[PDB]
Amino acid sequence: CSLASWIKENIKKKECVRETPTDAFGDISFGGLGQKTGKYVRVSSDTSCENLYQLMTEQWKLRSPNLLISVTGGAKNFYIKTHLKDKFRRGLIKVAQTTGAWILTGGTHAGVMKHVGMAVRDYTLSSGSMEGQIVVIGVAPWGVIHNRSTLIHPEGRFPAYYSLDEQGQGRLSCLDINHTHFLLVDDGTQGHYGVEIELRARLEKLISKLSLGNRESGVTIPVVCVVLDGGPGTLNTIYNSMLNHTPCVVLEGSGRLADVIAHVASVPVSKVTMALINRLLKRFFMQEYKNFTELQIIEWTKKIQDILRMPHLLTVFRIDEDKNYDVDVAILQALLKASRSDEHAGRHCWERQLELAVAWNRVDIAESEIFTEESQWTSSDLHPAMFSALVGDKPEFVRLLLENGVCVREFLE
Amino acid sequence: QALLKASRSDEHAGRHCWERQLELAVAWNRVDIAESEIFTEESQWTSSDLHPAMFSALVGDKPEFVRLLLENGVCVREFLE
Amino acid sequence: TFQEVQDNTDTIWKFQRYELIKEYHSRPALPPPFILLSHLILFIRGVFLRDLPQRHKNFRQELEQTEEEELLSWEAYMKDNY
Ligand SMILES: Nc1ncnc2c1ncn2[C@@H]1O[C@H](COP(=O)(O)OP(=O)(O)OC[C@H]2O[C@@H](O)[C@H](O)[C@@H]2O)[C@@H](O)[C@H]1O
Repeated sequence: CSLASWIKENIKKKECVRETPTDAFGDISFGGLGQKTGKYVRVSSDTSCENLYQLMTEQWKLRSPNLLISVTGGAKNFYIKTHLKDKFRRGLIKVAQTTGAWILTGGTHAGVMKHVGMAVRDYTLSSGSMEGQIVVIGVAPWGVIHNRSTLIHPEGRFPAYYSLDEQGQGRLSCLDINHTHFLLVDDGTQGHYGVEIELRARLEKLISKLSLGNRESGVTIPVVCVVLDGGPGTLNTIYNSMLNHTPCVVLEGSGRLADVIAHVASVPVSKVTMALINRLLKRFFMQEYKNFTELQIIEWTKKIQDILRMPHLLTVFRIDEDKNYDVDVAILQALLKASRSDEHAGRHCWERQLELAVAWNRVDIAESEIFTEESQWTSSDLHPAMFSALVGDKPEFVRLLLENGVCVREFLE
Repeated sequence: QALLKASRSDEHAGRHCWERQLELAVAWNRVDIAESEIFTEESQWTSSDLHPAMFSALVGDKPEFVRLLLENGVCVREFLE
Repeated sequence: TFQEVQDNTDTIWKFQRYELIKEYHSRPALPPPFILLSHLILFIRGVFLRDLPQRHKNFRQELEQTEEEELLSWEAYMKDNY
């Protein structure tokens, strides 16, 4: 109840449009009596970065991050075969556990958010939840989430109970189960979808610069958007993330909108026309193609060229265990392709990607992409990655760092 | 092959191209053709459709069709329900 | 046969231990001179109010239902990892 002094004195809400101080914040607990409660605060779509920053790291007692990953996908129209779904959750667990990551999504119990939360619950049972709780932060619209009657209160409700309905879901959506934090957003309307996008992108940029002034050098923590497949909203959040230079969108090679960009990303920018995208929309969205306006098609057919304009933020991957290719490979490649073409001359392209390539067992990519023959090295630079490779039993990185310029006489000096 | 090439270019939109060719591809042991030609990546499936071919592949000792139909969308919870 | 029996295994003694464990587990503490003293108490207890409600409590256990699911999920994860 010490946060309640700040949370009714800084953060406002929206009504009627005019703004007022907010309410209806606390800790929600789900159906299981002992399943660990979350923390919910409504913030109505327009707030200061400083107040949200103070909420983010001080009044929720939440430590600094190491790797932010964001998952966008279809809700209420999401279909994937069982084989690809199983390979994706098995890769996403290993991505989410080897690093002290944060994972972010639009948490509502519909589709890809369900497939993320079930992998997170499978791992937190598989881990036993000893220490270092995984943060799965969610951002959902306030208006379209339903049955908030037991949740709206002007004084706080700390053992707040909530039940999954899953029946009255026609124009409203049910809230998810396996998250831990919740930032609900409100535009003053009670029916419209898609409000969350702007604060989602601004929150990504806000999280990205948190690790500054903490250590010796000013290197920002990396962020990655992983898109699986989704309709009109997913293309919007991809474009709104790629407006910010730092996020890097990584696309699955199997889906419906992901197959659209996987087919557009071969031809040059001049080749694509409004007839080609209309042909591909008829081809990939077999059902519900009819419900589309021509003006809405004109909007997408500008969005898609603005996505194809910057080629060093767009990467298509394809999961196959035979060719030794997984999700970590795609994240590492799309993270290395961004930094090499940037305003900075050097000294930041490799520093935080080397430890992340050592934490995962991805030696093969590491050697060519970072240990280019036109580079020069010194052992005092490569000492911490040497320690991290030597403790965690990775002999191949020991073999490689040993001959790229780590001297044992300097290391154990 | 000559039976599958005919039906795909026809007056009907769908729902008859695969129904009688799947059981005939399961009765013979021809899995390799079956997967590409019928289990195209642009298709969508439901376990209640694939139940009889699952039974026919499971009785007559063809493990490869069991392996393939299992991961193309036959749920055991729905099959032995 | 003697050479096949003697050269069969080294795990015969380990298997025997388990044969000892059950009978010397269940039996009351006091030796067979005074075993009727234990029979008097255990016979009097048997017909009045039910005694030893868990007949075997270090071998066979009935897990709580909330624990069971979390237990099975862990070993399914370890099976796939194997
Ligand atoms: N955030 C949502 N939660 C639940 N259902 C939704 C959401 N957004 C849309 N829907 C419903 O799903 C239908 C459209 O589904 P898709 O087109 O497959 O999903 P899309 O509209 O692209 O939205 C993707 C969602 O994921 C997040 O990245 C983002 O916040 C976006 O809301 C619509 O009819 C709508 O009612």
